[PDB]
Amino acid sequence: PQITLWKRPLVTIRIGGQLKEALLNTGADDTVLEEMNLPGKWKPKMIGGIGGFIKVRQYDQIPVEILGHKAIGTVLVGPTPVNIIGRNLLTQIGMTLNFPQITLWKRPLVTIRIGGQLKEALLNTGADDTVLEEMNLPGKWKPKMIGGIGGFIKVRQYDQIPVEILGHKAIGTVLVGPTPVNIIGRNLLTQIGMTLNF
Amino acid sequence: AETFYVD
Repeated sequence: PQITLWKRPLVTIRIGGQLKEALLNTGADDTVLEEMNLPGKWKPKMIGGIGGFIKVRQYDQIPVEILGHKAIGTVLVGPTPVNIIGRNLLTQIGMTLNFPQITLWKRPLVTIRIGGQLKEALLNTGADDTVLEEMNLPGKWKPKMIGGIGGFIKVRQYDQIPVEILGHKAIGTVLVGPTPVNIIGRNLLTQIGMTLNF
Repeated sequence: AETFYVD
């Protein structure tokens, strides 16, 4: 099947007798769930994103069911604002990004062109918006706040900015601020005709 | 307005 990116790519996942809505997240290395008391050994781990780090528990070898597919791997548990299916499990169920085909064993980093500049950015189905590391862009910007795994940040919102992504042209909203990596979000992914497929 | 991505 093919999942478009017009809205958040949410799917039901099953873990034991517990069913959860979770975000299919190409911008996450790891799979991170809210509230649950899985059996067995775990270790503490710190995971980071847009507004800092959170502490989680790492459970290994946990079988999940995603979209009728059987997966088994590491599941992190902690105070994530949304449940997140990461690349560790996305690869096992055969999920790719497609327009050419990008598999998810590595971070889906591509080269983008913005204002004559070449930068590396992450194709992120788990991002509503496109957020770039601090840079100068032209035009009147609007102050804005956004959130991620570790909380909220101030960003600057530029509208109708041209961005060439893997040679595909988009023109849309680009937020600039203290993101850990450049992030191409769904607003631009839809513009270049990207989908999740499995 | 939410941007997950976990390191």
